[PDB]
Amino acid sequence: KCRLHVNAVFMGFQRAQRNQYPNVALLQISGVNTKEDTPFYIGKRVAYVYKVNVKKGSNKPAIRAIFGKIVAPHGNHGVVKARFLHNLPPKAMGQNLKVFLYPSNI
Amino acid sequence: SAPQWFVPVKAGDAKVPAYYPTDDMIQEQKKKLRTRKGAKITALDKPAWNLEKLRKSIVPGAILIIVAGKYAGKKVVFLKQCIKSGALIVTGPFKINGVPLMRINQRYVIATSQKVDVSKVDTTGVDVKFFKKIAIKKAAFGKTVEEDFAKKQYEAKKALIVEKQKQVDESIVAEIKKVPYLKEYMASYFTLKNGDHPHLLKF
Amino acid sequence: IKPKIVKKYTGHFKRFDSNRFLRVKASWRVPRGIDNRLRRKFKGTNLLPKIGYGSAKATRNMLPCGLYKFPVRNTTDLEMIMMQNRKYAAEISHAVSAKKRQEIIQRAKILNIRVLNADARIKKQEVAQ
Amino acid sequence: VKYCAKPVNVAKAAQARGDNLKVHFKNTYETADAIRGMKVARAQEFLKNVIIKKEIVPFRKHNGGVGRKAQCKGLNCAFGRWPVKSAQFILKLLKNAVDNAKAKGLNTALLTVSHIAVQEARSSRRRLYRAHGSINSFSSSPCHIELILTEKEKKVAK
RNA sequence: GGAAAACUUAAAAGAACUUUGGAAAAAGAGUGAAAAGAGCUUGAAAGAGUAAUAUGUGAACGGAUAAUUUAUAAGAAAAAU
RNA sequence: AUAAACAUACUUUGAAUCGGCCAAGUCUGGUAAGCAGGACUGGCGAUGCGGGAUGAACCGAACGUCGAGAUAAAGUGCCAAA
RNA sequence: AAAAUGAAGACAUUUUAACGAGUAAGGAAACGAAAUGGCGUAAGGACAACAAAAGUAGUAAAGAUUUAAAGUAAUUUAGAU
Repeated sequence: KCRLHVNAVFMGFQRAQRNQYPNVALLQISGVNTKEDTPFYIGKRVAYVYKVNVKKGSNKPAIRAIFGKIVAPHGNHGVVKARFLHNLPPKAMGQNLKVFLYPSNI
Repeated sequence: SAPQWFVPVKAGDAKVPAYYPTDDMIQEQKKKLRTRKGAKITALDKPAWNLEKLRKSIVPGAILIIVAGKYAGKKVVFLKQCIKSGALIVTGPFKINGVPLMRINQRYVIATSQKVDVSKVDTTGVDVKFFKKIAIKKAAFGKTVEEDFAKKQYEAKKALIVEKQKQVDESIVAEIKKVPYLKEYMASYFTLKNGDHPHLLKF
Repeated sequence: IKPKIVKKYTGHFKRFDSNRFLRVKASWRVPRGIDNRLRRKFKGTNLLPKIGYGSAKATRNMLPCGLYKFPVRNTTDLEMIMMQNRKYAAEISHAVSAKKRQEIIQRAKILNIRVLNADARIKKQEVAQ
Repeated sequence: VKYCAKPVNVAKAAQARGDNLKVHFKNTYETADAIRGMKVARAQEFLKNVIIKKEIVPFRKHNGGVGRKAQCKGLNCAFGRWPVKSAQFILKLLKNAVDNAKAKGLNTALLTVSHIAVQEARSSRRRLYRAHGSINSFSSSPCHIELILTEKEKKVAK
């Protein structure tokens, strides 16, 4: 119908050389090449929507989502920190995450 | 009298102690769970204490883009804000967009630079009563079963009032057709094309 | 009214090397070895019980239902928590017969006291009934 | 000794068993593994071919030093043998169980080997005289064999 | 010099007749409150067998975090005037 | 001048211990040694954590269970956060 | 540690502040504001339905196998077989 989101790549969690903090996930929004273009996205919704091959004998949804918020910039290359309701699965590394346009501030 | 903790209950002729009151002097009580009182109902003109502060770009007659919800990507015209709920009362004129007279919170919309103005829209009704009258409610809990068919008959019985309050849309539709390419723009969907970076887009 | 019961660690503190050896049970024992990996708090294996893991004093020893536990062996035992039916809950002992369990259950309903073994040692009313 | 499993329908099944059978458990564990699920009208034919060395019994689990054979192609097992003593003992339990189905009134042509299990029995020790005045153990490996044949029919689940 | 080894049931009522088998035994049948069936009160761990389910490129196992599957598991009251 | 009241002064009873090792804007014997022995201090022993790829001693800093934030040594082509 | 209250509540009271690494080693019991706090095995003396039939038990004890709950832990508790 229409595209109302910008794809972001789940690069990985906030980490160090030999540590990992899955509370915060790092995202690379498409088209953001510097930390000065991040102020717009600080606070926008982010959704990790995935597909699960459920059986017809069940009632669980076949398309489930985990939502979260962009909270702060991370580095000088337009990388952001996102905190979700549940920590992202490491199986979803490098997949696409929808960066919505709400909560709007215009 | 009985202690504050003592709530006597009936015994089905089971063994009871000598100190427990018998059934002939015990009257049962209904379990009470509702303590907090509901919201007060006031006049139809005074603004609610819990009223938002709309953005300065959101003014009556402007065109908004709905970027979330069922009508995501559609366009609407902001008439006025519901003083009893704080949510905008918009109409994406049904003859063009198909968006009915509905209520949306201001956080899910983008205020464009397009301005249709349109005064004398005759919004005398279309208040919190109207939105509470055309809302579809569930089947409660004690109303037997009444499955499926309860909701279907609701739409038919509330359809006529929905059309009746569409006297608001008659003025805007004529004004919308005045601006060239505006009727096509309003009737279409808002989409993010290639090179459309949201931090670069301006409305 | 019921507060949020918060536990700082929901897992189990298993004895070191219990997974590898079956003679070593899973009940926790502090390692006293002079070269033990766990007792020196190596990265990866530094999980030992501490007083800091203790739960909040307000919500300690509290069942998920929101009440504490009070074992009962007869009907007269229930009379010690009739004033505190909103704070305690009856828990019939594991040796109480089925005949005595009904008398405790019937009286508990009369005294408005919850019972955590309300469906315990019941008769065969699951099949052919 | 009791049976590991009971039949779904007793009237559609027949049983036979043997206790403290003087046959190697490791060899019989593979013969009973090969004939599991095949019809009794076919197992009696497979067992005879093992006796005359025309069909292999793959040694899937106890394959230490067992030699490769030409009949072990397609079974995902490169090793096999022809245990004769183990096959004959099963051939006598199959005859006993089948003759019980006739007594019940069951139809032989529909019977399959639904359940067959081998368990470790109690060993009997002997003396093996070694060098430097040592004596070791010379112990048998008996086993219990249980068998349950059921009438195979198609099931339905609406 | 110098051991090991206790226990069926209340009562042997210690299966007893048929079919298969050379026989031992097996399947029925019966006794008993219950096979507790004599290698007999209960029957743990080590080791196996069967069934169900799941996983896989030079070890295996454990911990933190999520996803999937399964299981557990929170309710019958009810607004303004 | 500064600091010090859970300060200060202790009394009694007693455990373990006296195989040590390392660094150095230090020294003596030795050609020299990851050799042998000393003065002052700080460490390992008794000690995990972040960094130096890996390391008992080096650098930062010493640890009740966590949430969020600025930081330390040191890093910002990929493994690897920048 | 200091203030407040104190015959019995209860969670070993209320408030404030600082503190919490560790081998050998020490901190026996009791001590109301308690001079560390506790879990477990067996045996002995008492207590255990307060109206004269007073802990549980053939309407199923102890033991065993598991499923869940409480405790930082030692462990305890309950369901099913």
